Amino acid sequence: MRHRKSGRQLNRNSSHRQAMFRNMAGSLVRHEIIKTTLPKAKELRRVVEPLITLAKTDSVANRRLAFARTRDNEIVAKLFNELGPRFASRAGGYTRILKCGFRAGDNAPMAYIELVDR
Amino acid sequence: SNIIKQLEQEQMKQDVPSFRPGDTVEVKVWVVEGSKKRLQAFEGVVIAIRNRGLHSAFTVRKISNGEGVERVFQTHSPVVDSISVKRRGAVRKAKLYYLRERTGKAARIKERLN
Amino acid sequence: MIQEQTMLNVADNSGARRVMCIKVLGGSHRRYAGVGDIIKITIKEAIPRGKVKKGDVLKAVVVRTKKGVRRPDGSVIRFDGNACVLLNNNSEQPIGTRIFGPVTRELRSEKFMKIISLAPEVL
Amino acid sequence: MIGLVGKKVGMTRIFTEDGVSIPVTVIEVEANRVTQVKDLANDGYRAIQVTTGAKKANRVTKPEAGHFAKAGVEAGRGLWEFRLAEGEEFTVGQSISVELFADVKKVDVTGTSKGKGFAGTVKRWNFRTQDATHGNSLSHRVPGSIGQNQTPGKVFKGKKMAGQMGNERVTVQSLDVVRVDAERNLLLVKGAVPGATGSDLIVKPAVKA
Amino acid sequence: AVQQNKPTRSKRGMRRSHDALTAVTSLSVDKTSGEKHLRHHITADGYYRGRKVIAK
Amino acid sequence: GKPRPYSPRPTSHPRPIRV
RNA sequence: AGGACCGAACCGACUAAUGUUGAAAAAUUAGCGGAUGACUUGUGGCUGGGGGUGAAAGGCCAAUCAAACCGGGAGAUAGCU
RNA sequence: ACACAGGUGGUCAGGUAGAGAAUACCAAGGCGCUUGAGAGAACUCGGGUGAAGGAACUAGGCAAAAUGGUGCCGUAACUUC
RNA sequence: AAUUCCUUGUCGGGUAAGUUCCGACCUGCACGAAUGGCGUAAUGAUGGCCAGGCUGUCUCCACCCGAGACUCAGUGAAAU
RNA sequence: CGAUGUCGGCUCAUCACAUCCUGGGGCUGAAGUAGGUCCCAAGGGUAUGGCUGUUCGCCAUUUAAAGUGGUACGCGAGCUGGGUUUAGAACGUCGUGAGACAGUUCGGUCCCUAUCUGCCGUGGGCGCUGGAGAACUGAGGGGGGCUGCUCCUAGUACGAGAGGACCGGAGUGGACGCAUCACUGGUGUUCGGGUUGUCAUGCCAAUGGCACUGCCCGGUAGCUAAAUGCGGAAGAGAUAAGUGCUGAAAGCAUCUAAGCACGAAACUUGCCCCGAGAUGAGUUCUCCCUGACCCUUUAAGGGUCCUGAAGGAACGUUGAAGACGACGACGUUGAUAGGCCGGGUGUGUAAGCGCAGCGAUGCGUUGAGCUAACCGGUACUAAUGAACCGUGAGGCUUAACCU
Ligand SMILES: *[C@H]1O[C@H](CO)[C@H](O)[C@H](O)[C@H]1NC(C)=O
Ligand SMILES: [Mg+2]
Ligand SMILES: [Mg+2]
Ligand SMILES: [Mg+2]
Ligand SMILES: [Mg+2]
Ligand SMILES: [Mg+2]
Ligand SMILES: [Mg+2]
Ligand SMILES: [Mg+2]
Ligand SMILES: [Mg+2]
Ligand SMILES: [Mg+2]
Ligand SMILES: [Mg+2]
Ligand SMILES: [Mg+2]
Ligand SMILES: [Mg+2]
Ligand SMILES: [Mg+2]
Ligand SMILES: [Mg+2]
Ligand SMILES: [Mg+2]
Ligand SMILES: [Mg+2]
Ligand SMILES: [Mg+2]
Ligand SMILES: [Mg+2]
Ligand SMILES: [Mg+2]
Ligand SMILES: [Mg+2]
Ligand SMILES: [Mg+2]
Ligand SMILES: [Mg+2]
Ligand SMILES: [Mg+2]
Ligand SMILES: [Mg+2]
Ligand SMILES: [Mg+2]
Ligand SMILES: [Mg+2]
Ligand SMILES: [Mg+2]
Ligand SMILES: [Mg+2]
Ligand SMILES: [Mg+2]
Ligand SMILES: [Mg+2]
Ligand SMILES: [Mg+2]
Ligand SMILES: [Mg+2]
Ligand SMILES: [Mg+2]
Ligand SMILES: [Mg+2]
Ligand SMILES: [Mg+2]
Ligand SMILES: [Mg+2]
Ligand SMILES: [Mg+2]
Ligand SMILES: [Mg+2]
Ligand SMILES: [Mg+2]
Ligand SMILES: [Mg+2]
Ligand SMILES: [Mg+2]
Ligand SMILES: [Mg+2]
Ligand SMILES: [Mg+2]
Ligand SMILES: [Mg+2]
Ligand SMILES: [Mg+2]
Ligand SMILES: [Mg+2]
Ligand SMILES: [Mg+2]
Ligand SMILES: [Mg+2]
Ligand SMILES: [Mg+2]
Ligand SMILES: [Mg+2]
Ligand SMILES: [Mg+2]
Ligand SMILES: [Mg+2]
Ligand SMILES: [Mg+2]
Ligand SMILES: [Mg+2]
Ligand SMILES: [Mg+2]
Ligand SMILES: [Mg+2]
Ligand SMILES: [Mg+2]
Ligand SMILES: [Mg+2]
Ligand SMILES: [Mg+2]
Ligand SMILES: [Mg+2]
Ligand SMILES: [Mg+2]
Ligand SMILES: [Mg+2]
Ligand SMILES: [Mg+2]
Ligand SMILES: [Mg+2]
Ligand SMILES: [Mg+2]
Ligand SMILES: [Mg+2]
Ligand SMILES: [Mg+2]
Repeated sequence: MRHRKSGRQLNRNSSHRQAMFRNMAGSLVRHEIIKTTLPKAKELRRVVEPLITLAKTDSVANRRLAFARTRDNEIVAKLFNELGPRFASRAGGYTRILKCGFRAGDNAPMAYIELVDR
Repeated sequence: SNIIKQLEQEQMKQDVPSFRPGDTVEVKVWVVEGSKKRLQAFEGVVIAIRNRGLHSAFTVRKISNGEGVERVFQTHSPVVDSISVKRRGAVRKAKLYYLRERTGKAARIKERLN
Repeated sequence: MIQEQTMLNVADNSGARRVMCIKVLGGSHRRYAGVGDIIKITIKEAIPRGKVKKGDVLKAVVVRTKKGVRRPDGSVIRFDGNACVLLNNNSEQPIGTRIFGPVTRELRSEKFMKIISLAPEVL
Repeated sequence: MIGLVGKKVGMTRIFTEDGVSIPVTVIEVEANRVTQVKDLANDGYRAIQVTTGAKKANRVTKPEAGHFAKAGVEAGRGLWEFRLAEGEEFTVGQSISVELFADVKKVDVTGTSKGKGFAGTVKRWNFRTQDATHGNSLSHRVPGSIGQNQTPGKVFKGKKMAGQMGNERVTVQSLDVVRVDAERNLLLVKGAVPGATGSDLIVKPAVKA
Repeated sequence: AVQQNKPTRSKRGMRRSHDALTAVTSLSVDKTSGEKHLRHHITADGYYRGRKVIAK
Repeated sequence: GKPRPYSPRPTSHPRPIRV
């Protein structure tokens, strides 16, 4: 049973998941569109959007929080310089998921996850 | 939700004083022997507080005649007549369960000054 | 919440210091004894000159438990160590003349009125 | 007599003046509209069909709409039936309210129990686990023996085994009615009733009382 | 545990009576490009609901 | 046809002894 | 000083679980014993089948041991299936 | 027999902590172990935590839990001292 | 008694309760002096028994984290 | 004998009744209480420990009771491996000896991925006669059925006293079952914090990685028991043993032959769940389709054009639903999920800056900062216009009504 539980396990341990979503969050912020598995894209929405939300208010504290997460000053800077003002008047929903068929190697359902004003 | 909130807001005391974990409170509870209804005082250290609206609770620990005694009071219960902070304690934890494994000078808290 | 093999302290001046529950009385397959419930005990530790000897088999009423007692409003009363009062095999009346530590409002029967009167505090 | 269809809002407590905490299930019993009356001549038994709540017009199928339309009542989230006693009598459209339980002391609450999915014999049938240690090979929570030898050379029907547990109709009988609030359309019954929060409950007067 | 008797080609067939694949009910046709695509998926050239979302 | 049989290999369980 | 003590490498193999159409024809994992000695290990040498070698278990002598393996007597013989 | 969790002698020996070639984290250097993707049932495996009780388990405390360092103090019967 | 059949011998100790254990007794079925007798400090992955501590061993299981199991794609066995 | 695994335990049972308890009776050397014995009764219930491999037995302490048997002395393709039952070793004993003993002693291995039957669950197909959405009836099946103690009746009946009821009523437990999470708690590697070693982010400060979640302390939702609600029934029908009424055969007598009455946890109901594949495929309510034409082996025939309804499926967002199917919710005329906003909850006073201190650190800003699965909101994101399946008034016979 998993009644009312959130967060996909993704056949990983907690440390791996956290590391993978830290990398994939950086990748999305860096490239503004990425191709990953549909379930990873749906989970990614719960890691990147709070970082964008956090990056609406530019303080030292919030930059250190957004560094604590991500751990990349090429991602932090872009969150607080480019994306922060961009989605300033947008109340959530910074990311769009577009289903794009099935991966050749393992028939994994794939999706593009892009920032909305790309 | 709003229905349960509208049921859990009308049974709620409006005169529950501010007390923190580590404080020494005196809880006066009603004791019923058939006809007679008197107030029994239970005084000790607040070791846990459950903030959950009408379901709010707090755990008071005292050393009563050698044997340690912990009473978990239901904050909004009509059996709890009066709560009164006798001493304000300076701790850094929400839950003082560690006080269970201490006796004497070791089981003392520093009095919080403003 | 006492069962067979549970070691209880003594809340009286009978001379017994440590007793072990060897049965929960009053039902087939009865698991646990709470405050008020009568248990069968063997005396594991006792003072040299007392009213009872080590290895004596007799009854006891459980008056404090760690698991504690719940009151009608949801409140619970938990103690630090399980303690009982020694009773006779035949009469089920206390051996001792002084009860030590507090007791609860569950002993307010016609059976344990001596264990209420001699109690300093009744929680 | 007849019952009402309600919704499990959740569980609360009622503190009484005499310092007792009554655990209560809050049942939202809004107007039950009678959508059909069964008689002895036509249908072949005495009963009313009740609807309650509201539903999306686009979700209401044309064979459901017409049924409500004949009754002259707004569509509800479903239809339930209640058998009648010899003395009882209701009409089409007649909105029945929770005031029906005004003098009723105990009720039976029937609901759809929470779904535990595929449950082992330990959880489902309270089977005892075998030794965790003392040499136990891969047989800690397994059922053990499921029969006898060549006689009878089969497993008996009704053998307690692993399978679907919960998500079935359950009736809890003889629950005290603590409060009946007709203004807020609330029924407060003492104790727990079957189902998740927001689940449909059928509430009837005590059959044992 | 293992079979005492060789199961028949008949029994084999009967077990495989549920193995048949289900063909996609129908393909959606984009409003702009005109390409057939899986419903709720982007087209092969990169259109979704008449919008050019990804370049090639 | 049939392949040449294997020499003895480790056995998981002792044959039950009936006596 | 020590067939001394604790403990890695190294040598071993007491317990348990796993594995048992194995990852493995003897292992893995967690613990375990010895660890300057009657120690351990590389290279090469010697001992041959009623023979070897054996701090002795009928142990070991190429995944084989109350008489190795290979070829031969040989299509032994089989009142048995 | 395998691109097999096994076996295989010698040499080299960085940093921080450490008694250490133990151990943890790193350097140089080398790798992610040649099916993946989901899901988050029973049950199995390998782990973590647990109210009250504490060997009542069981053939047996099997397994687990526990103890664990350094300095000072202190240390029984018995003894071949 | 690593030996005792009768036998759970008998009595005592330990336990609420002890076919095991320990100590006596002697009635040694069927000990006994280098196929050594009786002791014995130290030593033991040795056998038996009792404590303290400790605990999911158990009362009686609950939840959680991972690897399988389940579903999809690829490859593709076996005993019988 | 080209193998049917053997004791005991564990797990899970199922039947019999020669009944251990509870229920109903007759007789009693049955005053009462409590027994004895026989009859009826199988609904439910029917100890934990010490010792031993034990079954058993003895013992301790419970219980209303700790029933007796069958089921390959039920159950090792379910577990165990203590006993027994290989190879090692020793003692007593026998034997010159190899060895041996249903004498003892220490050590000594338990495979199988389930095809079929069966069983527990869960789908797909077709059927049920035009198609479809609901609500049902209930043939039939299953579950459940235990009982203590106290008080009142009553210190009454009964008895010389001692003692001490029936019947009836009330309360409160044990065990077992179902549900639930409001409370009390457990868990809570997705929340917050403390802290050891080390590495990194240039360094300080601040953070992150790794060390079992590094070690810990707390803890949200969910799940959950030790938590707290509820259950066993009453009543009815027909009875068992048994008790009778009236009543002859048989002028009497006689419960029986005719006729009539009472009588138990057994039986049939009553309570709960499944249930029309109940092919004997039932009922009720509602909804939908009211085109043309051609050939022929003129049939419940085939085919073309037009048409494509109700409803469904599919796809998508999903769910206290779930292995997968299934089931429920929602798809812009939209709160289905995520985000977002507000709140709550948890943790416990962030960072930065200032101040005090030589410094560790303390204090202020500040109950601060952060805060999962929660509550209330909110179309910001994703749930798309379509397409797809399903048709076009539904056979014959005979009745009764209608024209
Ligand atoms: C397997 O069987 C052989 C005889 O063929 C031996 O008895 C061996 O000891 C067995 N092994 C196990 C583990 O039982
Ligand atoms: Mg959710
Ligand atoms: Mg996987
Ligand atoms: Mg880690
Ligand atoms: Mg569920
Ligand atoms: Mg058990
Ligand atoms: Mg095994
Ligand atoms: Mg296991
Ligand atoms: Mg048969
Ligand atoms: Mg055969
Ligand atoms: Mg198939
Ligand atoms: Mg051939
Ligand atoms: Mg040495
Ligand atoms: Mg060796
Ligand atoms: Mg090892
Ligand atoms: Mg040594
Ligand atoms: Mg050593
Ligand atoms: Mg030999
Ligand atoms: Mg060899
Ligand atoms: Mg020979
Ligand atoms: Mg010849
Ligand atoms: Mg020949
Ligand atoms: Mg490889
Ligand atoms: Mg080596
Ligand atoms: Mg190392
Ligand atoms: Mg899992
Ligand atoms: Mg596990
Ligand atoms: Mg642990
Ligand atoms: Mg515990
Ligand atoms: Mg504890
Ligand atoms: Mg203890
Ligand atoms: Mg024992
Ligand atoms: Mg036992
Ligand atoms: Mg051990
Ligand atoms: Mg350990
Ligand atoms: Mg003997
Ligand atoms: Mg013992
Ligand atoms: Mg004795
Ligand atoms: Mg002796
Ligand atoms: Mg001798
Ligand atoms: Mg001599
Ligand atoms: Mg000798
Ligand atoms: Mg496959
Ligand atoms: Mg055969
Ligand atoms: Mg009989
Ligand atoms: Mg029967
Ligand atoms: Mg019955
Ligand atoms: Mg016994
Ligand atoms: Mg038997
Ligand atoms: Mg048998
Ligand atoms: Mg067996
Ligand atoms: Mg079998
Ligand atoms: Mg054995
Ligand atoms: Mg031998
Ligand atoms: Mg087996
Ligand atoms: Mg039944
Ligand atoms: Mg809650
Ligand atoms: Mg808690
Ligand atoms: Mg925790
Ligand atoms: Mg943390
Ligand atoms: Mg620093
Ligand atoms: Mg690193
Ligand atoms: Mg590393
Ligand atoms: Mg009746
Ligand atoms: Mg007559
Ligand atoms: Mg939303
Ligand atoms: Mg707070
Ligand atoms: Mg911090």
